[PDB]
Amino acid sequence: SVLTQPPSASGAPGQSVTISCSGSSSNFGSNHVYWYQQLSGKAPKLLIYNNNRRPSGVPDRFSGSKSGTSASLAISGLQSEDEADYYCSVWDSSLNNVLFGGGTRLT
Amino acid sequence: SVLTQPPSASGAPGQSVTISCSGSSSNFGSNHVYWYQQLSGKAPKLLIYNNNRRPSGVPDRFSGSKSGTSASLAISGLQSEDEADYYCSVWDSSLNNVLFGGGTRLT
Amino acid sequence: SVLTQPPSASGAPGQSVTISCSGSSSNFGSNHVYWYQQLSGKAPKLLIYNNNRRPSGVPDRFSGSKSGTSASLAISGLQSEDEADYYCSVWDSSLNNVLFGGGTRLT
Amino acid sequence: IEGGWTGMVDGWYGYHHQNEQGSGYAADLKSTQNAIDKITNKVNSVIEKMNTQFTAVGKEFNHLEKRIENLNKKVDDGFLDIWTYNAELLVLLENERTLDYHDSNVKNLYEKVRNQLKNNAKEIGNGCFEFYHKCDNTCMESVKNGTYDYPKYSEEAKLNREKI
Amino acid sequence: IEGGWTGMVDGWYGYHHQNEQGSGYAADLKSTQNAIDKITNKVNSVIEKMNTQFTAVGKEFNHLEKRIENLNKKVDDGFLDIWTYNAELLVLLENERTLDYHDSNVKNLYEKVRNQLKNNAKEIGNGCFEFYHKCDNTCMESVKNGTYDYPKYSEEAKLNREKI
Amino acid sequence: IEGGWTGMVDGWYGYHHQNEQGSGYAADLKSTQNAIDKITNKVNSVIEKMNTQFTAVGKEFNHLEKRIENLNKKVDDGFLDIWTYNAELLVLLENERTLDYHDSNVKNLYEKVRNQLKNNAKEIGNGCFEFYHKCDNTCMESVKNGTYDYPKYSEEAKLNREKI
Amino acid sequence: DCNTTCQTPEGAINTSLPFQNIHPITIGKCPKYVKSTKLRLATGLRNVPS
Amino acid sequence: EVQLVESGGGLAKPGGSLRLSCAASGFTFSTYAMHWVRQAPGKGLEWISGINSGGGSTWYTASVKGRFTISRDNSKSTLSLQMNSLRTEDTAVYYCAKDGGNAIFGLVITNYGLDSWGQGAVVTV
Amino acid sequence: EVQLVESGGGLAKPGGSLRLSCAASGFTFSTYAMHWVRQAPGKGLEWISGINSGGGSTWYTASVKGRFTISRDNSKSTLSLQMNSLRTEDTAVYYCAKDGGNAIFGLVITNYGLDSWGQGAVVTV
Amino acid sequence: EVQLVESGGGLAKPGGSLRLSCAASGFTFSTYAMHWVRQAPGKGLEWISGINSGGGSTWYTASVKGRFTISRDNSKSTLSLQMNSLRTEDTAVYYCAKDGGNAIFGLVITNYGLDSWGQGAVVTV
Amino acid sequence: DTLCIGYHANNSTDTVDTVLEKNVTVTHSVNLLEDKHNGKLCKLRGVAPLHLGKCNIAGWILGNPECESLSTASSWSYIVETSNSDNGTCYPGDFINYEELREQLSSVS
Ligand SMILES: *[C@@H]1O[C@H](CO)[C@@H](O[C@@H]2O[C@H](CO)[C@@H](O)[C@H](O)[C@H]2NC(C)=O)[C@H](O)[C@H]1NC(C)=O
Ligand SMILES: *[C@@H]1O[C@H](CO)[C@@H](O)[C@H](O)[C@H]1NC(C)=O
Ligand SMILES: *[C@@H]1O[C@H](CO)[C@@H](O)[C@H](O)[C@H]1NC(C)=O
Ligand SMILES: *[C@@H]1O[C@H](CO)[C@@H](O)[C@H](O)[C@H]1NC(C)=O
Ligand SMILES: *[C@@H]1O[C@H](CO)[C@@H](O)[C@H](O)[C@H]1NC(C)=O
Ligand SMILES: *[C@@H]1O[C@H](CO)[C@@H](O)[C@H](O)[C@H]1NC(C)=O
Ligand SMILES: *[C@@H]1O[C@H](CO)[C@@H](O)[C@H](O)[C@H]1NC(C)=O
Ligand SMILES: *[C@@H]1O[C@H](CO)[C@@H](O)[C@H](O)[C@H]1NC(C)=O
Repeated sequence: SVLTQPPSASGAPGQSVTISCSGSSSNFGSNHVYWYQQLSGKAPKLLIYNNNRRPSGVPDRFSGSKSGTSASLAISGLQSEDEADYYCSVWDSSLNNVLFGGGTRLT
Repeated sequence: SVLTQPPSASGAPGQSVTISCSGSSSNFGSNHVYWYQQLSGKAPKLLIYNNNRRPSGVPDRFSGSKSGTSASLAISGLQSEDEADYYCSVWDSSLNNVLFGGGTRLT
Repeated sequence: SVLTQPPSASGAPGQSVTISCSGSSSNFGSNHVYWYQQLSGKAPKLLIYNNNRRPSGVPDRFSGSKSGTSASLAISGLQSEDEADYYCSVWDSSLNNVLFGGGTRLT
Repeated sequence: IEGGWTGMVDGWYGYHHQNEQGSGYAADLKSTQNAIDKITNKVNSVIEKMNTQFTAVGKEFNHLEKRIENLNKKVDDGFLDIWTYNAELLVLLENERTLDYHDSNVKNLYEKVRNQLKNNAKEIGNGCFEFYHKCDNTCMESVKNGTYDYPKYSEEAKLNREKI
Repeated sequence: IEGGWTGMVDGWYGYHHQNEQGSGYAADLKSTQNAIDKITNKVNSVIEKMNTQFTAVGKEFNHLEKRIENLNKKVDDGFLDIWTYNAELLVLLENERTLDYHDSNVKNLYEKVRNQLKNNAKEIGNGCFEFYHKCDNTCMESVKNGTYDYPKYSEEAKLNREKI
Repeated sequence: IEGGWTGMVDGWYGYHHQNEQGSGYAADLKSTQNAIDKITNKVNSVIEKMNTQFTAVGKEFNHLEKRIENLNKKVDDGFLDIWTYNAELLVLLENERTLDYHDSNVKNLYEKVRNQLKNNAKEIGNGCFEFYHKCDNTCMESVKNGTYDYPKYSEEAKLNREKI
Repeated sequence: DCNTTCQTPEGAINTSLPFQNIHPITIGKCPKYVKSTKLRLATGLRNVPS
Repeated sequence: EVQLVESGGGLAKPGGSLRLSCAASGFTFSTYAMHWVRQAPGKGLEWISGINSGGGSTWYTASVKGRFTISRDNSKSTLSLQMNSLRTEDTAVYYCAKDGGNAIFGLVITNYGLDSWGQGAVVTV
Repeated sequence: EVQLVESGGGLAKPGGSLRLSCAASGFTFSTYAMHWVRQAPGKGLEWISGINSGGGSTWYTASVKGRFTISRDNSKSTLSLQMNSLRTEDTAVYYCAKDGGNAIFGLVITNYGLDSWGQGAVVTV
Repeated sequence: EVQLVESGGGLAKPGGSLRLSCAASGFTFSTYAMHWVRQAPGKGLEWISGINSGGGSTWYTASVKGRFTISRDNSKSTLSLQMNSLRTEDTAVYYCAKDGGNAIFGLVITNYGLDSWGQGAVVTV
Repeated sequence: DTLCIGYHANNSTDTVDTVLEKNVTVTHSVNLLEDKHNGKLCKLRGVAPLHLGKCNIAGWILGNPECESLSTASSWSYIVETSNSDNGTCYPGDFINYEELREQLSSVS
């Protein structure tokens, strides 16, 4: 299985942006998904946990959902500091591996 | 085991007649008994089911009972059409066979 | 394991006397104890049963108790007939044997 | 004993035989009869033990006597809650016990067969048995009935097993 | 383990030994003691959990107050039905569980013996064991206590078994 | 399976492996997940089935109406006794069944492993297995997953076993 | 014109089952009222496809 | 109303072989056991043989063991009775009948007996 | 009141053999265990040996193992104690006694102890 | 706040061997699984390998099987990743991270994912 | 010569609930809950119940003129009224101990 993401995303400040994650139906539906945020030259930090929750220190403006085989990450109140890379992570039991996407650039 | 029946039975029209069936105590008591009626040159039809009941289409005048090792079939409202042969059927597990009587003639 | 008892006991008539029985902590605590009375040249008779009770025919003046690893037998209303030998009996599972004491003389 | 059988409609538990004389399914009379009797007795005990009396649930009251009406409502609600909780727990426990009993019956039949043979049938692991010695309809009937004779076919089974 | 034993009156579970030094029955101390303790605890738990309070069941009422009398009768009938149903179900379940527990204890003792020997005793199928090697009173006591040593008599058992 | 394991904190049931490539503990995913789901469903069923309604327990009465107060006290005491007895019995039965279910799961896992190998591992009697043939990490993973191939290592196991 | 043992206001109930969820108000030797909507005892085997 | 069709009668020399065919309609043939019962001309009935609803259980009497064979096909809902080593005593009228089924929790328990009979096929030797 | 009869005493030379017999009446001999306890002349008691109610369990002390044998017959309600390789230390008074039984759900659990004693048989070497 | 220290980076010639060390503090190292994840310079993330909380379960991808070895010590709360047969593709930044634990009746169920990351060690070939 | 041990199965889709799992398919199930009613008021104890849809117990026993057409029964098991029981006491007033009289008249031998 492979994970596909849009090459980049754009959005004016103060608006909302959406990032889509897709994968094989066999493993994506059964398992869960995670959305990670990585800054420029900084250690990535987890954003989306258990497809519905977020870790401590994550602002409530971020939201996540999973419908069918497609996961959606919504960002509201876009700021200058919010400009960072975003990654989608799933688990596959057929290959028993953690699969990460190619990354998305927000601007 | 063997089954014994009276060679024949007699009765005036409109009266009631009784037919007796006997067998070995080992198998007759544990299992059930059946009374069948066969016409002259016709296919036999079941009359007594589960020692207490009768199939559909059997008039309520017929009755059956089983006391000890002896089964009794009672016929009331005797008619001309009721003149037919009657057979007693049991099951034996020691020989694993269905045992039928010699037949009774009603007149 | 071994059982130790005082060599003899003394007491004025009408008073109360105490007899002590001791043994190994491993077996004495888990199992029960028995106190027996034997006359001069007579068959011994059981006095203390289940550490709290007494058989029929034993006067209520006798009492028994078991604290820690020490058993105590108390005799009240001492009489001339009460002058007899007393024995302590325990059971050991490590050696699987019934252990008796050296006997106590009351006077 | 992984998948079920749709070819057996004369008994909850039974065997499937196949030899040069044919093939088919045959329910075990004794075990099925005992299971049916026990299940019927369980159902009859559950239904019958509900003792019923000629009662009149529901009492009308005046507006002034609202306290008695509230007491009656509380009693009715308590009875309803007790009955619902007890019935739900009883149903769950009975279903679990019945499923466990059926599994135990299947395991007991398998163990009985294996104890009866103990060398004569190679085990495949799916509950089936492969007879080393030649078995006819009489042999299958003897095995199912429980009167199988070990030394009668032990020599043949050993001879067939030592071939490989 | 088909028929019961009338010669053992010192324990629910036990063994029967017979060798050149005599014969008899001997109850297993540990298993019987554990079973007795568990059954006693079950009985004490069943009896003790019935919390009782100083109450006065039965209230007299006037002819005019027939509604309150009917309410009291309904409450009493509901309590009686609930108690009867619960007690019957509890008794049936406890009896079934106790019988299953006794059967499980017997099976566990048999499995423990077989696991302890595993080659030394030929199995007859009725729960009995036939020792290939010569066994004395000490061997029987060691087997019953659970401290049987496999390699001490394994060679003798193998030598006796290979004779046939 | 005598003493517990403190080195496994990722599953109620699991295995311990040790070979030339290392050592450690690994919980079985399928069995642990099924047990967790069943226990969670049991807890949810026990908690949820308690149907609750908006009620007001406790009614005040005048001094003259002492009969109604006594009736209310009797009803409350009966409800309290029924609830206490039922809750105690339910808790005891559920705890016993859960312990028996855990023991059955452990026994089933052991039986599954033994059925999968049946010749390849010498049994020590404490629940451990000693592989006659050389086993690597892949072999351990195959055994734990349940996809172990008998004929692949049967020859090696037989050769190693016949050495002694 | 009929004869029955239990008479619920919605309609007559002629049965022998111990539980009913039609209406709490009942007259006669009626089954106990239960708030649940599904009470089934599993008597057969666990049905699985094959 | 169930329907039973019987065929295969005729004249066969002693020591030969014969085949009887029974077809059923109006009911599920795979959920009810079957029986073949003979009747001598001018004499009483005589149960001969039977087969279970799911097959796998063939019941024969002492006088027919090793001589008669029963084979049923549920897909075609057909029953075949093969007779070998025929004798003069075999001359009789044979009937193919279904068995009684007790409905116990959706299960059909076979009860030894005959509910509906066929028509009758005459076999003469 | 239970009754116990003891017999078999006398004088035996060192290195010989002796037999003691105990008979019981007034109670079921097959439901209560038995004990033989010796007492030295002028000294204290000393438990010697015992046998279970249902037999099959003989308990001996370290000083009597391989020397004393116990055999009970429930049909005759008799107990036999056989002593071999007698020594001068064996001179004592022996007592045959019954054990205590705890009634637990109709079961008689043996409790290590003596309820009723016998009479005493003197053995001198 | 958990603390992770990563060490062992540097320059290694192709075909050589390398060792990476990860130390954890602020949490029980024996109750949480660990993962090593690499990131190419200027590219996306790439999960490499992982080990269970109690050890005994090492997970590797198809590109690292037979090449990387994981060894954890709970007493020292240390993790060692040994790389053999290095290639030019191995040049990347590696991160040592802990896993997520679901609390189910006091049991920590491992969930595939990373909660807190380390710092990053650069390996160049 | 192959022998296998199995268990009965069919096309039944009945669902039962267990304490360990839910919606498990079984071959057969027995219903203990009655959700079907005849929808008609039958007779209890073989005695015809009294129908007073157009009147009321107060209007019946007091002989209300609108209840003259109602027939008098020798015995009944229970009393049935309806929502449109507007014909009770035509003359306004208070019926003291009305509830007790209503209760006592439910069943008369
Ligand atoms: C019996 O009940 C009926 C219906 O309730 C009463 O009918 C009244 O009819 C008049 C005109 O026909 C309406 O204005 C009233 O509104 C009706 N009553 C009601 C309650 O709606 C009838 O009067 C009643 N008879 C007696 C004697 O009480
Ligand atoms: C079949 O079993 C029954 C009892 O289970 C027995 O009476 C009968 O003799 C057996 N039949 C044969 C042929 O062994
Ligand atoms: C009998 O078993 C107990 C514990 O079960 C043990 O302490 C004792 O040593 C054993 N006796 C012998 C002779 O092995
Ligand atoms: C592990 O088991 C699963 C199902 O239990 C199976 O799909 C998978 O192929 C197995 N893996 C291996 C390597 O056999
Ligand atoms: C009422 O139910 C009983 C069984 O409880 C049944 O025998 C009877 O026929 C039923 N009556 C009607 C009218 O359905
Ligand atoms: C199973 O098939 C039979 C065939 O007639 C049908 O009557 C029955 O309704 C089916 N079962 C279910 C649960 O639909
Ligand atoms: C079981 O089926 C019912 C039917 O609607 C459904 O509401 C319920 O969620 C199901 N439960 C599970 C655990 O699937
Ligand atoms: C009630 O009706 C049923 C069926 O019509 C009848 O069997 C019964 O005898 C009747 N009861 C009385 C008391 O007439």
